Amino acid sequence: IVGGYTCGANTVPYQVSLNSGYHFCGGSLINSQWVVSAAHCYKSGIQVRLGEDNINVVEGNEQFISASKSIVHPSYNSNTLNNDIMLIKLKSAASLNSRVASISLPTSCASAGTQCLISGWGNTKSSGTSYPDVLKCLKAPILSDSSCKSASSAIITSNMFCAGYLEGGKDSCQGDSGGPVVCSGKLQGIVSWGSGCAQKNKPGVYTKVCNYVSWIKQTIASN
Ligand SMILES: [Ca+2]
Repeated sequence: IVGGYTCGANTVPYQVSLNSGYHFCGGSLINSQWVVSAAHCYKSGIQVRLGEDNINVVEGNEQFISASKSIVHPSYNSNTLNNDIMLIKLKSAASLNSRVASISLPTSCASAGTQCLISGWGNTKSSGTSYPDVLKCLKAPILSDSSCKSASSAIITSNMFCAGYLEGGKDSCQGDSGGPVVCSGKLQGIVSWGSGCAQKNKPGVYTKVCNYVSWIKQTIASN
């Protein structure tokens, strides 16, 4: 997260860290046994880390659970990142408490102007590299599609939405991928991609979760 703030230990209880020997992506707990993340975050042998704040210090509220099954969206396109969403089932149910809670799926899509909360342990520099050990937060509004499309050299589909700032300085970044974008108490997006980080004329692009609720519910009910 670039231009954000320190969230506060466990203030984003649904936020998870995907670990394969180190943190590589974020995710969201949607129920005691399932996590939603980005398909481009797929990796073999994933361990999900819950109740985390500082990812390099055992603080006392963590739960480390290995994935039993990973399900990348059937139509994921690695060249355009269309349908960049993936489901991960945990080997055992997470223990839900005040520091580990699930986030609700949307009943309808959110509109431009709506403020959302984006979080992650990604790079905090638009230029250079600096990875935080504690969770960073950023409040950002959903923008009209044209806001991202105007200066984009890549395809932006109806399965993606634009969020962030046009004058740069604030944005999600590498390492934040797969993380949540929560608006009005609902998981509306997944950190997917962008052109650099916090660059002018180029806000972030996120997977539009509201388009995948049916697939998510059917898959969870059948696995
Ligand atoms: Ca920790």
